[PDB]
Amino acid sequence: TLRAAVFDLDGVLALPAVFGVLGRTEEALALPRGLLNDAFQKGGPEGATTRLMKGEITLSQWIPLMEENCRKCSETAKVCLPKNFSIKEIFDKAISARKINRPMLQAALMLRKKGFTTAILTNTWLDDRAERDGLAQLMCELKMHFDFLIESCQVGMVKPEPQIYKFLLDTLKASPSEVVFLDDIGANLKPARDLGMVTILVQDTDTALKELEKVTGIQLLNTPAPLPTSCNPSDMSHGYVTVKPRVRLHFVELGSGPAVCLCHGFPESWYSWRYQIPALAQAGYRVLAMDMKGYGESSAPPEIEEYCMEVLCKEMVTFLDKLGLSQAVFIGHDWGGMLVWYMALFYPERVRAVASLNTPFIPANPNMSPLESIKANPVFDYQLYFQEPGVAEAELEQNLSRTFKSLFRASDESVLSMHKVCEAGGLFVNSPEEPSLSRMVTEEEIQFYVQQFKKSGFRGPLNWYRNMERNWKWACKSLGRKILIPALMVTAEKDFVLVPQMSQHMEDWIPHLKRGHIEDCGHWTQMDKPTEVNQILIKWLDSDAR
Amino acid sequence: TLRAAVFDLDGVLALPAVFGVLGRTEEALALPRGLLNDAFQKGGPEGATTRLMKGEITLSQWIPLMEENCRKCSETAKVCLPKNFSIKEIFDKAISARKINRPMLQAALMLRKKGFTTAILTNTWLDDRAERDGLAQLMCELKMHFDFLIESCQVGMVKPEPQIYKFLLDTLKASPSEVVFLDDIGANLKPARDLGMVTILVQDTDTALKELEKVTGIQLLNTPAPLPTSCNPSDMSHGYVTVKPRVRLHFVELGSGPAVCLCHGFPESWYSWRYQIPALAQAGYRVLAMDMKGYGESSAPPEIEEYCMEVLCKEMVTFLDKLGLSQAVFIGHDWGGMLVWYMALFYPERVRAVASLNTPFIPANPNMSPLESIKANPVFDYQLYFQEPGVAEAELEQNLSRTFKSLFRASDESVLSMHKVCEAGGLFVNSPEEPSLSRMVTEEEIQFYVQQFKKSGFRGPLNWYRNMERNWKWACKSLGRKILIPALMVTAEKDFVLVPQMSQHMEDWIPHLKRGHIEDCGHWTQMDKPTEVNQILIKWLDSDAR
Ligand SMILES: Cc1ccc(CNCCc2ccccc2F)s1
Ligand SMILES: Cc1ccc(CNCCc2ccccc2F)s1
Ligand SMILES: [Mg+2]
Ligand SMILES: [Mg+2]
Repeated sequence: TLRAAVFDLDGVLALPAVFGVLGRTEEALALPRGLLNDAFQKGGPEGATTRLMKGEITLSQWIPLMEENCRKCSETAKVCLPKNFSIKEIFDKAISARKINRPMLQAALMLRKKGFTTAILTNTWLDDRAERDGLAQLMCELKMHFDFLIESCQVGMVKPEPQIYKFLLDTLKASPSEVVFLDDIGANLKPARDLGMVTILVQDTDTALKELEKVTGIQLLNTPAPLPTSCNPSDMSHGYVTVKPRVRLHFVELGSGPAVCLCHGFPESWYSWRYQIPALAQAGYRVLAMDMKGYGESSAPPEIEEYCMEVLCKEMVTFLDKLGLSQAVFIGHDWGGMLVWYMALFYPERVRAVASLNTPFIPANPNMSPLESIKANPVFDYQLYFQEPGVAEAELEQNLSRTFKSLFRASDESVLSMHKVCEAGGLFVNSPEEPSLSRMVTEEEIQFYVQQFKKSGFRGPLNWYRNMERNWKWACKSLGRKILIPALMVTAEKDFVLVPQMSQHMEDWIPHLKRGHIEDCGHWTQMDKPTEVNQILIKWLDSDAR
Repeated sequence: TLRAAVFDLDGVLALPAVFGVLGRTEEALALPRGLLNDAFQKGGPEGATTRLMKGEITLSQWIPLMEENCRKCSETAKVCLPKNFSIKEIFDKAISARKINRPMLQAALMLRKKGFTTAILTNTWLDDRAERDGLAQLMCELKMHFDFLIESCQVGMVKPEPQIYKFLLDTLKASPSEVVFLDDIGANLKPARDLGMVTILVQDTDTALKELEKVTGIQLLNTPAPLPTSCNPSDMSHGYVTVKPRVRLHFVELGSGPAVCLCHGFPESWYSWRYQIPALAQAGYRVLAMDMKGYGESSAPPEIEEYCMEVLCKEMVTFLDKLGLSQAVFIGHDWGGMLVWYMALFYPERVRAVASLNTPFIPANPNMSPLESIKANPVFDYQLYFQEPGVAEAELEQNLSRTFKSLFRASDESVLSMHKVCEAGGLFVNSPEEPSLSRMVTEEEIQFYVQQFKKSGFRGPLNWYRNMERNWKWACKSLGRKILIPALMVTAEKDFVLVPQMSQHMEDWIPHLKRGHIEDCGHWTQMDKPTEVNQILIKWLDSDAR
């Protein structure tokens, strides 16, 4: 019967609360108990503070009024205020101290997932202090997870005035008995209770979730660790750059700070990075997630040599040039992995740092043809199957759903050995018509990939595999070099195609190479173990790229 | 007969040269004259330095070889090297010292403009030092202005080997007698002379330009001050963000650093900022140049209230949210001006700094209807003409060329008084069918605007003017506030619609307001006086926004 949940910000979705800094300051400075909270509330409905919350005056205009109020409250209680006593100081500090109460955010998230309409209703202020960006950042992180954010200072009303709750109900398109409202201030709860909303007085977070759990009938506490935030494609900024007459590259862009270019693998998409994109933005980076040449909304010219590494790389450089980026951090996976290593070797001036998931760097052997090298590894047999224009295209395009459902599987789920693929006659010859859905992917996510691959199919993606000789020759040019810019190699324990041991010699070529390793992780690193990927990439970025 | 010009980088397009740091170091440290230049050249065709220039080894790999060479050269001349003597030190310093020789760049630019194919041919290195971004930045700024950049370390050949000149000719698709080649090193000139190219030994820049001027027959020296770099639309990164179901915003994006959002006026385009975009990027900013709601590739819903300021502003905020930007600097002109002031007043947490060209901030008068206010100013008569849906649309759409040719004119060029526009019956009733081209705009530039306005015409742009009452009511909500974030107001001396004196009271609302003023500058600020605009905006950004 409950269908909507409404959260306050201070004391509920962010801790510690700013009222708490009034009280602790008093204590810390041994002033009359309550003195600062009296100054804060001075005048009530017609006092400075209400005008703030209603958006009549800015924070900075308020600061000297609160001064005046403290001066008067201390006069009447016959006490002095300390040398250098500063309300700007006290508030700057309070506001940077408050962080997101992670378990309250997680509960809000869970209820939204099961169908609730969620809202933040907060008494707040127009923030124009030199340090405002601090709060701008917090609000940004919170608001994306809610259906509505209602700000006292934007709508010109405040809790506990009754009109804001009517405005609230009217925003939810919900009747008061379909709504739970959590607040840490009981006076603000009263008018929600009068209209007959379920209310929760939030003292400690866990009790409130226990009450919230009871009353909604959904598990909220002790719930397993959730996934990272994923991307909704149609919420993204989509950018497009023509790097040369017949080729434009598409990317999705989120965040500010050092530019970080994500390069997906075969046969994938920018969306392969859907778990990393919000996390790395949040972590203070400008993420550009590409569709690599051949995929999605990027161009897919037909000719094979359009997909040799030399041409691919020159193109990524041109992409930086037209975006006006002198460098970026390049992070790749699978084929996008091989490319970033090559970007490091031929264009180190353009690469802030380089990282690869799964794909090791392995110099070309000048004494052995690349085709020999490939025949030397039973697990690469699929690549010889990929060579004949048309053959693999026909298999892979035949049933896109089945294709992505068969490839994107976790290590304990596979339906396709890479074994004697040529002999068998195809990559799917002995796998089902209608495979089950992997635990890694929802049905909607498979369908996005399917839709992307309707644009150009598999000729462009397959062409990446069809320049063995050209790439070998070009790579041979780099045999005298070492990679000496910052570099990270993440091995995936259960990738049976790019096995971790294939990376074992890499320190000969990259002496200060850094490492991560992910256990129980198959070939589709980013969606198999998103949390562990995010942690390893941010830690490395913050240490080596920042 | 000469059709191509080819420039070296070190000693020609960038000064001072890095060979000069070899010699001056020697002097500064009182070592044997030439000693460092001998170590540098040690081994010749098969020495460390050639392998660098050929791209066999990276800069960082070379550094300790050059060490070894200096050690050996000093041994043979029976002298010691100083305590802390450092080749990394010496080179880091050389490389940051070299800047673009502005007059050589300008000459290259001029020859490209008159039709030459231009190239940089340089002996250079794969740069992997911690400080490489320095050179990446220089190369970026230079290469955009040339048809080809040919790097010894990418093609695996070096001056003076004869094969690089053949590669050069083959890149230009030009015969040697159609080519002038400038170099500061005579040995490198020799093989160009053998093939019969015109060659210029560059010692001091001015003599070389004098020779270059003579031989090409084009003025290059003492030429008037050129325009800033403009944008080629199809070279830009184009981004798109859906801020709500029926509305997506288009912008062009260039550069990295603090995000700077440019908001054009009526009836304009992102392209109104074409002179500011490369300049501010170069100046170290992330420029986002919008098409504002109603224009170009942004959406243009029909309903008037879609263009009230409150809705426009909420939308710009949503644009930040979906891009993951907690703040941006907002810089507006004309209507984009009014908007940024309102962004400052209702969303100061999202605005790093605010600047307006021409548009003053003028609080709403709560005691006077906005229509009264408009009738009170003869020069705003055109705005009453704008009120009736359909009327102004029909005039403005009738002949787009004539429309933009009639509006975009410099102060000494006008063909349209704003005078009694309603009485006259239209904005163009007494101006020509086919106006001349303004000195401010080429024919191609008028045509871009024309093409943009074919998408949605003038209903959306005109609607901005059709919310006088709604904007007044909303603005009245902000009457108690002041703007206390950093703020710049640029007045245009000869803007006869937004006259400078209209800005005279602004310090009452914005006490720390900063100012610029541009003389002899009409309403179309950005294209009338691009250089002076760029200088005022960067100086203000570097001081107040950085
Ligand atoms: C540079 C590189 C060489 C080889 C690489 C691995 N490609 C595997 C793609 C793939 C293909 C088919 C099934 C699963 C699957 F994962 S990357
Ligand atoms: C907030 C604002 C109110 C008025 C403004 C001026 N608009 C002028 C546009 C324009 C229109 C017609 C001709 C020239 C011309 F420049 S901005
Ligand atoms: Mg509270
Ligand atoms: Mg030189």
